[PDB]
Amino acid sequence: LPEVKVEGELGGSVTIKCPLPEMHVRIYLCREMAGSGTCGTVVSTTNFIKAEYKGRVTLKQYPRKNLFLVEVTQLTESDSGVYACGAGMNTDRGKTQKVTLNVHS
Amino acid sequence: LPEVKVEGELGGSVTIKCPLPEMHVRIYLCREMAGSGTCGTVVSTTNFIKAEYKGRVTLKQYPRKNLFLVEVTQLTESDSGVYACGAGMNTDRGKTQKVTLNVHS
Amino acid sequence: LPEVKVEGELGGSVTIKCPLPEMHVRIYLCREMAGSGTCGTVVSTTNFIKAEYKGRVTLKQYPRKNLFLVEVTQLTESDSGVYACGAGMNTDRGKTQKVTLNVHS
Amino acid sequence: LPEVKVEGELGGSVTIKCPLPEMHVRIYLCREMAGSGTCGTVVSTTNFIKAEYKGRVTLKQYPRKNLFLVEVTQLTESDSGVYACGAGMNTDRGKTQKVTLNVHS
Amino acid sequence: RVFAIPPSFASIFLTKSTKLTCLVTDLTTYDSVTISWTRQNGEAVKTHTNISESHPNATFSAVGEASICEDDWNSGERFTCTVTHTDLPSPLKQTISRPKGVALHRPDVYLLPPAREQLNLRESATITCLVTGFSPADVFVQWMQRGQPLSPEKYVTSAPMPEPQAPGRYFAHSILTVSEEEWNTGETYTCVVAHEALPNRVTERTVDKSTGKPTLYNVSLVMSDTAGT
Amino acid sequence: LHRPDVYLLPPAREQLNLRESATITCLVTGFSPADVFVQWMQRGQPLSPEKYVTSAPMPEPQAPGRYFAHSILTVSEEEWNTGETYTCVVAHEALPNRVTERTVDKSTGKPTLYNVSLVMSDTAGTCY
Amino acid sequence: IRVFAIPPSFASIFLTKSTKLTCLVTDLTTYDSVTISWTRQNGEAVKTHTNISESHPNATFSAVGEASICEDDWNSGERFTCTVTHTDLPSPLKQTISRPKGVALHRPDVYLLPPAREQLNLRESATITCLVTGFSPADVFVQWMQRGQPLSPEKYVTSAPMPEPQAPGRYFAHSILTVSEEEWNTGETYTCVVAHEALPNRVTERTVDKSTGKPTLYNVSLVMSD
Amino acid sequence: IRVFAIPPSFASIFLTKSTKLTCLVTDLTTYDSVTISWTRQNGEAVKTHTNISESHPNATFSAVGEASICEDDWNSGERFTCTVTHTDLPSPLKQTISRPKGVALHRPDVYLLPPAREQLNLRESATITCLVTGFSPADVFVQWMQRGQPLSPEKYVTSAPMPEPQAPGRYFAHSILTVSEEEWNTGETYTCVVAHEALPNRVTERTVDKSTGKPTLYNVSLVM
Ligand SMILES: *[C@@H]1O[C@H](CO)[C@@H](O[C@@H]2O[C@H](CO)[C@@H](O)[C@H](O)[C@H]2NC(C)=O)[C@H](O)[C@H]1NC(C)=O
Ligand SMILES: *[C@@H]1O[C@H](CO)[C@@H](O)[C@H](O)[C@H]1NC(C)=O
Ligand SMILES: *[C@@H]1O[C@H](CO)[C@@H](O)[C@H](O)[C@H]1NC(C)=O
Ligand SMILES: *[C@@H]1O[C@H](CO)[C@@H](O)[C@H](O)[C@H]1NC(C)=O
Ligand SMILES: *[C@@H]1O[C@H](CO)[C@@H](O)[C@H](O)[C@H]1NC(C)=O
Repeated sequence: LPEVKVEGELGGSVTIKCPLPEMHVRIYLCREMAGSGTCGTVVSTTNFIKAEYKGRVTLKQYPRKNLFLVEVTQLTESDSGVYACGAGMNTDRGKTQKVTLNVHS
Repeated sequence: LPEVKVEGELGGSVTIKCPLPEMHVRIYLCREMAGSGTCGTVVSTTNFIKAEYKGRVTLKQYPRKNLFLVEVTQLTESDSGVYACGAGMNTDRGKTQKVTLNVHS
Repeated sequence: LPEVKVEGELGGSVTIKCPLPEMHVRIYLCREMAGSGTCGTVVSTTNFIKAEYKGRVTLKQYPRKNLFLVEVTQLTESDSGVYACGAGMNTDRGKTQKVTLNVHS
Repeated sequence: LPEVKVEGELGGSVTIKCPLPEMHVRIYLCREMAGSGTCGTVVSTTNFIKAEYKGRVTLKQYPRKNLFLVEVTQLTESDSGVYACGAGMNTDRGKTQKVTLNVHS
Repeated sequence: RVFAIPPSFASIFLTKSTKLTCLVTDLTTYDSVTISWTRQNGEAVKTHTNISESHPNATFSAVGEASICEDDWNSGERFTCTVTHTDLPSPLKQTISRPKGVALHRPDVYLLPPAREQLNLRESATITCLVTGFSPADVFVQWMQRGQPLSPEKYVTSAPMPEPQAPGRYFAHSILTVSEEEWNTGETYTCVVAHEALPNRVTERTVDKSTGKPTLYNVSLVMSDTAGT
Repeated sequence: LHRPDVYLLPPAREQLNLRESATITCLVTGFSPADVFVQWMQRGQPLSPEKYVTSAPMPEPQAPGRYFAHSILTVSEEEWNTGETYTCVVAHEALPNRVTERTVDKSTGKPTLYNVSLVMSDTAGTCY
Repeated sequence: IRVFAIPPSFASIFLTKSTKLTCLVTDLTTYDSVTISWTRQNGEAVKTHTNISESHPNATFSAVGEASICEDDWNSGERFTCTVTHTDLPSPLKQTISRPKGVALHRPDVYLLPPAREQLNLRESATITCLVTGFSPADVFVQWMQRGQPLSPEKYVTSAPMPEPQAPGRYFAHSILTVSEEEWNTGETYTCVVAHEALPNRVTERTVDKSTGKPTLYNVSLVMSD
Repeated sequence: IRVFAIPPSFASIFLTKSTKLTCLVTDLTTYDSVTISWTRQNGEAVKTHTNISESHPNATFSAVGEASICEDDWNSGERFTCTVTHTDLPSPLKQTISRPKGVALHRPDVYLLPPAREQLNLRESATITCLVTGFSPADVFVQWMQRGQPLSPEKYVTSAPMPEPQAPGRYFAHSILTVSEEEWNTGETYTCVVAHEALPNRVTERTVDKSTGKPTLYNVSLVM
């Protein structure tokens, strides 16, 4: 529901801030493909980093402020869309928070 | 049928004016989700305050001018849609009056 | 997904850069007709050069940097649209990369 | 199509005569349950003898007169119905010959 | 007298950490108290730590837990919490030995979905788990979803009660309240039953929106004015 | 102080597969202050008290002042070929008519098919 | 002259619920006056062994020890040794067994797959699979129940844990079962239950029947001039 | 003294098209200048035995003898003999390996199954399962080809042939391919080609796509 819509620059890295809920073990940062109404998991606690994002992203969870932070290293035009983050086995029925990304170059 | 088109500001509080009918005990201020044609009760006389609105809303009824007033404290972007108010056990059959809300910030 | 947005001049020649994948033998540079949702193969490894492009285009594959280069000699207003390149028997279900072309005269 | 209308006596044994075709490996003596339009295989060359008929039936094939003979030892009221024999993977789409059985006691 | 709660099935199954607890009640608050657990065989028993607080109404309370292996309790050997008080020199014996004999009546578990007469109201969807037929009267129902047990506080359950039919049976109940929207969006909300006569001591059933027979539509549209009424 | 909401549920689908009996549940919630009891009548004739088992008023999970109670009843499986509708009832002081008879039958419940047959005509104005 | 020691096994612990530990002695001549005893991590007294086994087919002696332990001390990682004093060997043979730990503990995921229809045409039998994936460590248990009564173990068969290509050190397993299509085309729930240590209740189960699909077929008739 | 002879396997024969047999010599010390040769039933000679295995650091010796032959000679009933000579064991060593004649032959049945709906709900990955059942003897070679090009052999896992529970002498096997859900939802087609020495052409292929098995939903009827 809230939109951090965190921005950034080409290259470097950008940190995505998403809420870390309780009583939900699987935490993911799905990418809203918005093609045929389907969202593809970019990263998860079950250990699945999409091939296009392999070796460039990480997910660290620490229940200090009830927040989990995901960092995206490097940047490409492709990295300029919506990455709804959420929890639960069903990826399309979570998406607790919505965010937007772009490129400044 | 009637629309208050009530307006307010971010923060503070805003009062929603809706008609208080007779021969109808359950009085609610449903929120028109307008997703799959379903409206979710925000508050009711049966005592049900949605979790997202817990501790921020109240409903006071007084048949002086045949009016019941509902106050929403605080404000968020989420609080900027349609809140049809009505009566009767069925919720998606009442919606006697329709109203709209927004944010000025 | 990626767009070269290649640009050129009337006459001369322009080189289209497209990725050369593995485990896919047929490599084509289809032209997005976008008329009745159909894409017509301009060139292929199976040896099919469209009549309008006969004797003006070539396709050379060399897995050095996992790239195959296609050169278009001469230029006409007609040569100013989208030429999605891809692999596989189904031409409409490939189009791995999309590109655009124009004329400067 | 043809009906042997084979007859027998309670106890003892009765031999069912069915044609042995060529270019068809699976040979079965299905029992026409005629309940929900389904026929259950009693015996087959793939080695499946129904539990109710376990240890009481056998199937011997010998292309002398293009005939395979199936013997049923013992007899029960249950053994008084239709046993269509045929070939092919689909049991319901074979049933080359139909036969009937009864009990005389 | 010093109270000693025997290990119930709800305690030996919840955390899989069966322990013995004896609480001093109806006494006077004094120091120099020795609380521990004794063994009939005489083997060493670890003294339970974490002494309780003092009742403001002039009552003594002492609590503790000792880790044991559940096979010893299941075998039937007794447990005694020996509490010695300065004002009561006579030691108190609390025989905590499980009763022998188990009734032969596995429980049958049935589920019931929320009534549509409540769904249209869009207030809450109440799901019930009708644990029925368990003997002896011991059952530990728990509601779980998303792969973890939902905080038991969200749900309520009832104690075993007799039937007017057959000698030796017990029934139970459970209610889980979830907003209609969440119920309609998804969520299975399975129910579990922990009775000590099950093949694996655990049995569970599950329901959702589409748990019923698929319904077909026999639409018969007619555009001819001549045809029809 | 609110109207005591009441509901009734039919026997489970998988319950009708052992051929022994069936249970019907009448759920009573609300009724603040807690003053209810249920009598299960059929065809206007009250049933024996040994059949229905009401237990107690219990506070709702979140209870400012509300409460709730549950009451079931046992029947025979083979009697459901006719239904008999096994009516339930509740009583409370915060009710204008102090009775809310609630009853269900095999016929009432989830429809397993929807045979819609809409027709179009230019002579339906009167809807004889 | 080697002695094989069996630490307590998850399968036996979950099935019999009578946790036992036993080490057997091999490559020993058919002699007597040989005693076998068990020792704990502190080498304490144990229970007397029973059920003495018979000699191997190749004319060599065999024996098995018996004792009882508890999970609360087995899971600590402490060692366990059985003392065997063979007459021929002056030095007694001692074998140490312990409980490993520190592996990841994700929950197994269970899926059931109904039989394919091209198998449901020859009308002899059908096979049902119960795929357990993404679980660590090994030692998981699977059995099949039909309306409460467990199936005879001679009917179904189970695989063995094997690694996952797309997961570091996370295992994977199969399990199938054959029932006559005649029984299948009438009705049964055919529950598959998995027993793993990482599960919150250590037991989960998922069941499937023939009527688990059929997503609301629809029949429309455009009646006109008829 | 332990020398192992490995008869060629049908899986290896079909995988390499270069049928080979190995005479492995073990249980000896790491001694060089060894002599190993393969000979036929009548005592003829074979090609050179190149690529001798290296010695192992655990006080064990390894040697391999390779004899390039065709398949008809091996499968015609002709028997091979391995010759091993060493300083520790000057006595010649002979080993005989051939086809185990006297076994019935049956053709497998292949059933290809789509991923579970619940697994698809995760919107992450998917596993296609190939079930080969009823084949005797136990020498089946399973491979996966997406678009005529075989997928990396490290992408799928195949099971050893375990005896069929109800059918004595017959066996069954499983093969699972883990793919990305996105690919499966785009209509990507996968097939399970299985090779057995009882199939008519010794080859059999079964395929599966997202639309395979889906039932009919609408039954429009135009009545006039
Ligand atoms: C029946 O309906 C189909 C679908 O609308 C028509 O198919 C279209 O035909 C036009 C040309 O007439 C094409 O431009 C479209 O691409 C077609 N649709 C598709 C999905 O390919 C068809 O023409 C209609 N039949 C008649 C006789 O008009
Ligand atoms: C479908 O409708 C026709 C016409 O009313 C009717 O004859 C038929 O029985 C219906 N089928 C079902 C399954 O109800
Ligand atoms: C379906 O509706 C038609 C029209 O009313 C009717 O003739 C038919 O009998 C119905 N079918 C069933 C099964 O009720
Ligand atoms: C399908 O529709 C046709 C036309 O109304 C009807 O004759 C037929 O009975 C229907 N089938 C079912 C199963 O209802
Ligand atoms: C489909 O429609 C045909 C024609 O009306 C009808 O005969 C058939 O029964 C229908 N199918 C089903 C499953 O009802």
